[PDB]
Amino acid sequence: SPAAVNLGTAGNFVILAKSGISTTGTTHVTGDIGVSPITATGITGFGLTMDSSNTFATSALVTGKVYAADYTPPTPANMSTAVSDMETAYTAAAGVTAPAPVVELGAGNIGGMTLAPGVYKWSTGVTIPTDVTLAGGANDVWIFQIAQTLDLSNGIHVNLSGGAQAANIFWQVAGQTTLGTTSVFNGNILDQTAIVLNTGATLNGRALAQTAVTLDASTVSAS
Repeated sequence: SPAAVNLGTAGNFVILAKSGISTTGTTHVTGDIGVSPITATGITGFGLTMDSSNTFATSALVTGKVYAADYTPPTPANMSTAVSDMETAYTAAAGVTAPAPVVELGAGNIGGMTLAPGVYKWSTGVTIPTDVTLAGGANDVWIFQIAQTLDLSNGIHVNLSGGAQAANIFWQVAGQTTLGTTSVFNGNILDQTAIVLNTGATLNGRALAQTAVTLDASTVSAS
């Protein structure tokens, strides 16, 4: 098994973004969310209410807390550190060289495959047009290194089997990750750009984007 990627304090968020978090429709998030260095005007659709400390906000849509760069200390500093830790984790995940990888598997199409724990690397994008299964134990790790986009097709699932846990799966994606309508994704998405959830998509994991995260009637949870 690979060693788990260190998310640092970005591991305290189920959605972390640099340029925005937007929602429409019947969304349900469990966990904390935040943006930095942008202000909370970049968090749209959530009907935010500040705590009296102004260190966080709450939303009916979020079982947890909402943070932004323009909140009261120590939130700005904490958010800058979470974003730095995300950027550090992205670069580390992209840089893992042991165990030695499986490279260009399926020419990027992992549909129908069962993948053991390991490091998987592509020069292409990755597409999941039929279910993929990640099969392994409670503490087994997967690290996916994707030089282009990641796409989960409508209605498709990233299945976990054998004790595999979403928390121990890491998707490093240089292009956009797009989760199709009514899809179900497992793992942490370290995106250089955007993470997009189309209508009804479910993410079990974390959406850690260096641009934006968009939700459409989506469920996001790390628990």
